Amino acid sequence: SSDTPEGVRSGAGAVRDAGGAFGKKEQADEERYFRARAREQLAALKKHHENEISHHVKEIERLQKEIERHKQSIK
Amino acid sequence: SSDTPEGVRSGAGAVRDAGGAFGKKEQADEERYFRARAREQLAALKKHHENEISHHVKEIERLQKEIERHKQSIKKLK
Repeated sequence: SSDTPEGVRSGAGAVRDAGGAFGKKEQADEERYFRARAREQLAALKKHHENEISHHVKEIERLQKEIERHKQSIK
Repeated sequence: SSDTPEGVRSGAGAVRDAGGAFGKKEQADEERYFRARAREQLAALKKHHENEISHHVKEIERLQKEIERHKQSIKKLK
């Protein structure tokens, strides 16, 4: 009874709207993934938080070389 | 006419006071020539060495402030 506007139809994202045993098979499945990516990315925050100083560091060295050029021009 | 005191005689500076074709051809030739001499006398006026040192530093100061910014960024991140 779906090929008619009078016959009722369903929405998008209604499986988790019921609250059955597929809505809790999916609410828990998402926590068993996005809890273990939360410590792949909590461990690599030691490195890249030092790398953003290393990039800044890189820039600093570059700018000091330019200064050096100007200082030699003056000389 | 001119071979007597009575007749009309021409003085000095009579091509510009007429304001014709030769009077306009003379004003645009004194300007298009002394425009290039405001180029060569201004380009060689930038060759003062004391200005280049001063400019060796303004730049240096600017760069040192950038470095200061980065150093503060690091301090924070650490």
